[PDB]
Amino acid sequence: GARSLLMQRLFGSRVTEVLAAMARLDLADAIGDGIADVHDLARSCDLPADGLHRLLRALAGLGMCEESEPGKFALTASGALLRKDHPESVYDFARFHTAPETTRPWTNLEQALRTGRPTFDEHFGSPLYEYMAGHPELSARFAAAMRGESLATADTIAEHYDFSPYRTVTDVGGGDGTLITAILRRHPDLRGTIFETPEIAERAAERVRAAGLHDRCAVVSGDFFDLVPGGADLYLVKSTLHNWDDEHVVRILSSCRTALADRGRLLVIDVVLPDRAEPDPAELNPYVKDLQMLVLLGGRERTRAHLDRLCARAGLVIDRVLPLPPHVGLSLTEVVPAPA
Amino acid sequence: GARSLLMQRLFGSRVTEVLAAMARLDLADAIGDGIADVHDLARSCDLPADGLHRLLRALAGLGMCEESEPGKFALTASGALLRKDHPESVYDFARFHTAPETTRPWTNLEQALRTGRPTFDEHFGSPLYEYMAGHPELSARFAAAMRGESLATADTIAEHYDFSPYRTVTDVGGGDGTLITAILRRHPDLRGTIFETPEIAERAAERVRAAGLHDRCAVVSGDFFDLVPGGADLYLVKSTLHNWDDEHVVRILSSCRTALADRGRLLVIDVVLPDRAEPDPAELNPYVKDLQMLVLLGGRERTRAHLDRLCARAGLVIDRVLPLPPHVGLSLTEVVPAPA
Ligand SMILES: Nc1ncnc2c1ncn2[C@@H]1O[C@H](CSCC[C@H](N)C(=O)O)[C@@H](O)[C@H]1O
Ligand SMILES: Nc1ncnc2c1ncn2[C@@H]1O[C@H](CSCC[C@H](N)C(=O)O)[C@@H](O)[C@H]1O
Repeated sequence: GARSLLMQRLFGSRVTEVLAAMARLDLADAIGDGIADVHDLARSCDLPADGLHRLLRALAGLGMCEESEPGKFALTASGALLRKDHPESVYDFARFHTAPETTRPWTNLEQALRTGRPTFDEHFGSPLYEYMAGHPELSARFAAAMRGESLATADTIAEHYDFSPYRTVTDVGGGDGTLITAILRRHPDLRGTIFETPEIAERAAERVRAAGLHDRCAVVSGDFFDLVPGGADLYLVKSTLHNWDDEHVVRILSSCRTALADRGRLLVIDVVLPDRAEPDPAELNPYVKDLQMLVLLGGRERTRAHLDRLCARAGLVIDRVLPLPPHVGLSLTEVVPAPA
Repeated sequence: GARSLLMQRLFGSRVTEVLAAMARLDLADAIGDGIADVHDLARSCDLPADGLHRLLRALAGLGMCEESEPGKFALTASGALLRKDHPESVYDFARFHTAPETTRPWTNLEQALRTGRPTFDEHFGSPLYEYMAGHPELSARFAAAMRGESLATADTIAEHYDFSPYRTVTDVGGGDGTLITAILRRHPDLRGTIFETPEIAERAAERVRAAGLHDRCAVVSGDFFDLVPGGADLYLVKSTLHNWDDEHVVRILSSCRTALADRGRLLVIDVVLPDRAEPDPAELNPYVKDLQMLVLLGGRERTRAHLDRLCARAGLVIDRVLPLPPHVGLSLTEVVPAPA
């Protein structure tokens, strides 16, 4: 009901703290595939039996564990995803989004709404990507966090978009190559390029080699404000434009239009907000993502009209917006050069 | 699904921050019964139009508002409950549970689980009730917060428990008298007493007079560690025992047994945890309540077996546990003196 929903929302931060503790204490990996005794687990994470038992009971109450017998715990499917070693692990995603770096800025949300610029810079002393360039461990966590988030998109995009017409695809800000890898796996003849910062490009190059795609997927580093590597039939930009304000987005789309030339297409893979806000079944709430982009980066999520206008300016026109399965929350916006 | 549920939980703290902003900026009261333009609302709370629009869109995405047309907002039933002036308002509940006093202790959850004692004392310099005795404004907020929480119980208890056999009912730690008022309203011949701290007793006395129950509801102040006023047929103790550790609970139940004498009954109105933890449909998660009691007070929620043992010790026996409608989350534990 109306009261239950409100009460749920209000206790959200306490629920997050319970999940944060599970992740920080690596309890998912400690439990693993079996039934674990709380007394055995207590001598793994430096908590006493009583304290750990109360935390595990909360995690069972939140659908992350099962208490088969008093003091005996197994993971649910949800709990399994917080294992470091799970094939679709969101452990790094969980650690990143519960780290002081991503949560402290939210304590100052009203200031971000008042100033219209991020509170991250005030707390940590530089813009997020400048900061991560100086903190390799956070940069590594971020790369693995974005891999975890992008799995839902990577596992669905090729069944919702026809990649067969293209010889070459370049992923602009393509992270560790999670998205392009998934596309290349389904198209053996297709050639890929990941365009990233020098720091993340190191991660992508290792991922491409480890995945055995080095023969037909290359990695190139630079600044998408400077240029996007030319020559490709298709360009992807996923979860990238929402990191930047309108003028910075135009500059990225400007670099993209130069690379598109005559027979180049751009696929913007991002939240497409409705003109009228309403509840959304996406695994991550798109309006919470919007405010995340504000406090961390001074970015935002955008409507089709808002993006259509930013395209228009870049000498680009939104051709067509294609949906993904509703749990994903992202859409595929096809962008081509404007008649002019 | 399993991934969607986990993603939901992880973004809980950001959802809480969105609701906290709505409450702090009094946006619910600003919107009220009508459709409000974001530009008009912007000149009420010292946020610019763009910033406020993004917050309201998030609140619409979380089911608190409706965006009927771009920039035009009305409350949902859920949003209406954050109005100060709503007859079943949880505004004070929302402000209390998003205040630094109740949230900062959660940043140190692991320490509370390790030490087994509250982190509130470390942050704010004294036990919670000692602190609130020195902070009248927080004490007032707390009284109104507990009223908001107790509405679900107050509105159902008399239809799930027969109060007709009793001439007199005493509410031990009865807050502002929300629970006893609801019971007395349905039993015109019934006489009530609220037993509270001197500070909260002032609130209860005013509430009883305002409600026109002064003729058959009295307020008496003291310390339930010292005694509980005698002479009553029935004693209630709601959301009180969970505030205290096992030995402090025994001392409260000891005071209760003295007051019960020969023909006295005790009704413990509290979460009754299952032996095996599992998901719960209650408006407030009982395991999150358990950890709230730890970090704030060094208290806990308890199973029937755990309470049965604390009763046994107090010279009391749990007679019978009666359920409330599932959204409430509390049960009615009938406690009588032990044969001995
Ligand atoms: N100036 C710049 N030039 C190129 N890449 C940049 C950049 N500033 C940020 N980036 C990259 O932009 C990415 C945005 S995060 C999205 C990563 C990936 N597309 C995914 O969806 O999982 C980061 O990996 C970051 O390294
Ligand atoms: N030593 C003490 N003696 C009496 N009351 C006390 C006390 N310590 C705390 N309390 C009271 O115990 C109450 C617990 S909160 C629960 C209030 C009410 N029964 C409800 O459910 O809404 C507070 O109102 C607080 O003032």
